[PDB]
Amino acid sequence: GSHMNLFVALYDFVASGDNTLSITKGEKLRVLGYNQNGEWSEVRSKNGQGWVPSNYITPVN
Repeated sequence: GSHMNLFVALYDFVASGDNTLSITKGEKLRVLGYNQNGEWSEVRSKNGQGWVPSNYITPVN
């Protein structure tokens, strides 16, 4: 991606395809970028790369 911000998962999200990424509350993330309306975020966690809903994550200060 482009930006260095740390993000963290606010809620558990379970994937439903091989392009979505399961995340658990409190998990550290990097945001690579966004989908066409910003409502999905492409992220990396320790467990891999894939898409998660944007409202399930938040930047950390």
